Amino acid sequence: LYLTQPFACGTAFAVSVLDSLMSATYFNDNILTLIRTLVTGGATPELEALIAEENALRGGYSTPQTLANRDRCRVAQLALLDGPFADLGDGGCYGDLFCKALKTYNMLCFGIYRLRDAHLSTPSQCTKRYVITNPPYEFELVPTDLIFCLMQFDHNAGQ
Amino acid sequence: DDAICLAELKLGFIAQSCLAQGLSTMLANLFSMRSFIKIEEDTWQKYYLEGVSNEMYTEYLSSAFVGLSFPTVCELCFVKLKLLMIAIEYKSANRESRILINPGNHLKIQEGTLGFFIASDAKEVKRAFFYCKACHDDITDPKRIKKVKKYDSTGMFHWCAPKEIEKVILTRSEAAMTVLSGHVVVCIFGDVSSALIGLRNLVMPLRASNFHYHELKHIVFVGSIEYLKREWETLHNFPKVSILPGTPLSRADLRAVNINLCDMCVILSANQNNIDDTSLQDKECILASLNIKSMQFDITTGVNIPIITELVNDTNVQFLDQDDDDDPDTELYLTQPFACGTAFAVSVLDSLMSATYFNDNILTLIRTLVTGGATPELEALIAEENALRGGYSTPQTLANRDRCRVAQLALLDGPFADLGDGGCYGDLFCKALKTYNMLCFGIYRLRDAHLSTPSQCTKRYVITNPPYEFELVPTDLIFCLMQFDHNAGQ
Amino acid sequence: LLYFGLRFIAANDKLWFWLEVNSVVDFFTVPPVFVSVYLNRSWLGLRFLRALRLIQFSEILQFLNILKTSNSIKLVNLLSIFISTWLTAAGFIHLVENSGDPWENFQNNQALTYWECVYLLMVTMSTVGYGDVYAKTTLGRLFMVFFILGGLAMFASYVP
Amino acid sequence: EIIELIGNRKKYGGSYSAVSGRKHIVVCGHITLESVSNFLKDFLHKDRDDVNVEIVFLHNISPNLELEALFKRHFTQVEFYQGSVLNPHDLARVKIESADACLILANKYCADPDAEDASNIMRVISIKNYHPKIRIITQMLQYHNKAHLLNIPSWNWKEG
Ligand SMILES: CC(C)CCC[C@@H](C)[C@H]1CC[C@H]2[C@@H]3CC=C4C[C@@H](OC(=O)CCC(=O)O)CC[C@]4(C)[C@H]3CC[C@]12C
Ligand SMILES: CC(C)CCC[C@@H](C)[C@H]1CC[C@H]2[C@@H]3CC=C4C[C@@H](OC(=O)CCC(=O)O)CC[C@]4(C)[C@H]3CC[C@]12C
Ligand SMILES: CC(C)CCC[C@@H](C)[C@H]1CC[C@H]2[C@@H]3CC=C4C[C@@H](OC(=O)CCC(=O)O)CC[C@]4(C)[C@H]3CC[C@]12C
Ligand SMILES: CC(C)CCC[C@@H](C)[C@H]1CC[C@H]2[C@@H]3CC=C4C[C@@H](OC(=O)CCC(=O)O)CC[C@]4(C)[C@H]3CC[C@]12C
Ligand SMILES: CC(C)CCC[C@@H](C)[C@H]1CC[C@H]2[C@@H]3CC=C4C[C@@H](OC(=O)CCC(=O)O)CC[C@]4(C)[C@H]3CC[C@]12C
Ligand SMILES: Nc1ccc(Oc2c(F)c(F)c(C(F)(F)F)c(F)c2F)c(O)c1
Ligand SMILES: [Ca+2]
Ligand SMILES: [Ca+2]
Ligand SMILES: [K+]
Ligand SMILES: [Mg+2]
Repeated sequence: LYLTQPFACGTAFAVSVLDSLMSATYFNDNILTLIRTLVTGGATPELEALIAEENALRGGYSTPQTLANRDRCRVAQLALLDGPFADLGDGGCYGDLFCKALKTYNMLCFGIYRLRDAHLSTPSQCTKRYVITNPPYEFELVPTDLIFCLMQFDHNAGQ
Repeated sequence: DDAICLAELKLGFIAQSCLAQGLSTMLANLFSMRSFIKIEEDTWQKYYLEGVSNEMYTEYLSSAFVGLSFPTVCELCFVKLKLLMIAIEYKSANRESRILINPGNHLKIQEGTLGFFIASDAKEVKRAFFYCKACHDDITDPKRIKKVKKYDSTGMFHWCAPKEIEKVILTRSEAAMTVLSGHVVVCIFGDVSSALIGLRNLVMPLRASNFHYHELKHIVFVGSIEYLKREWETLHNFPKVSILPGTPLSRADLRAVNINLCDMCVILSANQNNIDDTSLQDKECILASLNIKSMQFDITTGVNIPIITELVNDTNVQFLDQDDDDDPDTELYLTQPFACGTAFAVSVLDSLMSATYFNDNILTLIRTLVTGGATPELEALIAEENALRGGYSTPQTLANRDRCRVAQLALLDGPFADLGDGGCYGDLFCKALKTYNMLCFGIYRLRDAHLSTPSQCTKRYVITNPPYEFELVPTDLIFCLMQFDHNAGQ
Repeated sequence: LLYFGLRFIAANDKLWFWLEVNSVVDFFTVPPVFVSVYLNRSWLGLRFLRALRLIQFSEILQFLNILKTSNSIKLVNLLSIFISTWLTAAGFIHLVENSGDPWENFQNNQALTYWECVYLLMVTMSTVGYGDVYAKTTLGRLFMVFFILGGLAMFASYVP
Repeated sequence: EIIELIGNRKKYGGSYSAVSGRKHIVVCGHITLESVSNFLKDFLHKDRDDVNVEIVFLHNISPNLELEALFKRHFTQVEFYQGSVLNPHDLARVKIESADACLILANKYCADPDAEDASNIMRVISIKNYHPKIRIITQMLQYHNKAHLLNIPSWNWKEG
């Protein structure tokens, strides 16, 4: 299943690929909390204690110590077509992009979601893309690329 | 011609355990025929197995006890013959059994007064019939002795004007303001289209007339409201009854009612027979019981909360405790949760069939100690109306309140504090009769009292009818039968 | 002998490894060869037990990752067990009949060949039972009586 | 009938023997060919650092021929014992006192999700009742059933 095109493009999902988590959590102690924090949007001990009592959620009043829990990196995608990273779209050095983003915006790039037919000489109109996880330092980039990122919460906003 | 109702007796045993913990496991051990087992290593089994050796028999009294009062006869029997005489039946135009008798009120009518005894076997009981005063005075050893409407219509239960169900229903926020202490909380897992257990048999013993009004315990039900209204028709005449809709598995509900300030917390299930899987039976009861043990309070832990739970498959008794040494071969009567009085299965009442045949008066001695005192006249009224009709107060009705009740004593302070460390159970028993006319018939002793190493567990077990020279530690409780006091400060 | 040493080391409980069929056949097969070499003699003793080594084939084929499916595993098991026990019984009959009776001073010796003994065991297992060849010594008859109890049922069950 | 009555015996009865300086784990629950093959293929992969923990299965149904062949292929690092996890005798047989962890597999493709969760809850309760300090890793099918595990007296999520 892991080699099929629908799975390699992120348009399909089956629960049978989660069976490997049994052996993954045994060898490394804190993986299950890392996944749940990354995926369920918060798995802090405060929620764990509260969810045991009421098995629900209650509204509250905002306090300066409460509003300090709103600083968590979120998952987002970026495009090299336009912006500060447009210069590196044609350039093609993945390492340079990684360092520049982390130093400036404290943004962590850990993947490329590349167009399927970007490596073919003949032109095409297919818009399907697949995932490349943790490419090496010397990786060529193309302007039609999307990079996975983790972005810091910013208290101010245009709104 | 006896009919042994299992549900009535089971619920009566549980309700009696509500007043004094361990009473169900003490009473269920008086009807199983067992022999003395002696072990060498110093564990709690050593005393528990000595306790469980006793059974309850009955036999007539010799002519040496004709013109004597019941306390004097009981003290004489204990001290001399090493027998515990719990109750007698008073021969008359119609038979009637008295549980415990104050002096002067009842002298032995001599008309073949049948006494009830607790002893190892019938051979020892036979001494009471052959006792000759002149011949056997010198013989010290037990051996060598040879030839507004407030009460019920019958005036035996508390009563009140009928109340509709909506006037007693509470909510989680509402229950917080009410302050409940020393109450009884009942957890039921029933629902619509399920077998109907008779909840009248559980609260009726708790509403007996021999208790004063302020001594009554508040009762709170935690379960599906749909199931409760199916039998509220038989419950709306009792005072101080409340309902909290919800689920006993929810830790939030168990905090609304002060579950850490209770006397008991009964756990019952109604759809236990419907399940076909052997393992999945008792899933609710076992899981709910473990939930309370893990709760945290600012008594600081849920382990010390007193809980009793019934089981449909007694092999699941191993899951009720963590520090026990589980074994799938030991019988239910010997495992720790049963010995501590925190479990009860209906399979222990199978022994009541054979006990009834050999002496029919046993089934009527019990069922009045256990049930609040239901009489055949009252059962006729419930058959037709099924509403427990109340009535007015007359001197004949108010004279039925005077009957003994089951209570649990404490040696930490009071008149008996001195004997807490001396260690002569016989001295306490003799003093109790001649002073307050209460009958002591057991010890509820800490599980780790004999060990030298200090511990923190507060579990206790039952010792039934200890010998005369038994040693007493200050940290233990005494089972007693207390006389009703007509007047008492409020 | 060396292969027996390796199996002994890898065993968990030495007592229950010792009380095993392969260990027993090794015990009853290997030492007599050295004894014969030392004595410069020979004896056709319990050599027929060498046919009991055919049972290990179905397990060593699984070790070699050759057999993987249930039908093939069952077929190989049945074939190996049937052939091995048939040949072992034939060998025992051959030895007992050709040798004689020890308490008779070896005077009941009936001349038989291994092929004839195989034929006799096949006819006995099939429950056909001609009168052309049969056991005539006391030990042979006793073993035939005890083998009739089990071999007949085995033949009735395995072949279909 | 006699032949059938004799030989009715469990070939996988026995007790595990601990080895000094080597950990082991116990696997129970939904044991089948595909599940065991996937679990072993992921557990014994070469990308992991060198590991020497033994895997001890425990199921109450005797394995079939091809599952037995799989266990033969993983001969020196996998063991099987027949029993029930709701039995203290079996739990003591598999030497669960010194086991590093206990893994419980679930049946994802089950007809009724609730019964599987209830069975897993029973298994966890039994294991923690026998030994309240072992580490347990389990699979849950429904979220509202996972809250019940938070009420077991000895279930510590801060520990693993
Ligand atoms: C499966 C294992 C335990 C081997 C068992 C073999 C025994 C059943 C056999 C092997 C040697 C036999 C013995 C070999 C020779 C003799 C001498 C024989 O007496 C003779 O001198 C023979 C001629 C005569 O009877 O005068 C009596 C039987 C006896 C003891 C035999 C009895 C049966 C024995 C002990
Ligand atoms: C347990 C299994 C593996 C082997 C069983 C072998 C038995 C069937 C053998 C072993 C000892 C034998 C006995 C050994 C010696 C004798 C004495 C022998 O008689 C004589 O030696 C002289 C008198 C006569 O001629 O009968 C008659 C047979 C008999 C009883 C044998 C009968 C067959 C026996 C019981
Ligand atoms: C059950 C199926 C697989 C058939 C089994 C066939 C056996 C009964 C055959 C296969 C090999 C045969 C043997 C092959 C060679 C010889 C040697 C032969 O003798 C000689 O060659 C030397 C001279 C002599 O002594 O006659 C006598 C027959 C014999 C023992 C044969 C006897 C019958 C055997 C064991
Ligand atoms: C495919 C498998 C089953 C092997 C097939 C071949 C064997 C079954 C053959 C090969 C050599 C044959 C043997 C060759 C010679 C003899 C001697 C013969 O005895 C004689 O002296 C002749 C007796 C007669 O002709 O009646 C008995 C059969 C036998 C053992 C034969 C039996 C059958 C054998 C073992
Ligand atoms: C199942 C175990 C207990 C073995 C049962 C048999 C044995 C106890 C032995 C002991 C003495 C033997 C007997 C000793 C002598 C004879 C006479 C003998 O008469 C003959 O004509 C001899 C034939 C022959 O052996 O060649 C027949 C066998 C028989 C009854 C033997 C049969 C087998 C016997 C009973
Ligand atoms: N050439 C020869 C010499 C002695 C023999 O005596 C045995 C015997 F009497 C016996 F009972 C067995 C048994 F244990 F297997 F049964 C044997 F194996 C024997 F060897 C024999 O059979 C043949
Ligand atoms: Ca007795
Ligand atoms: Ca236990
Ligand atoms: K024939
Ligand atoms: Mg091994």
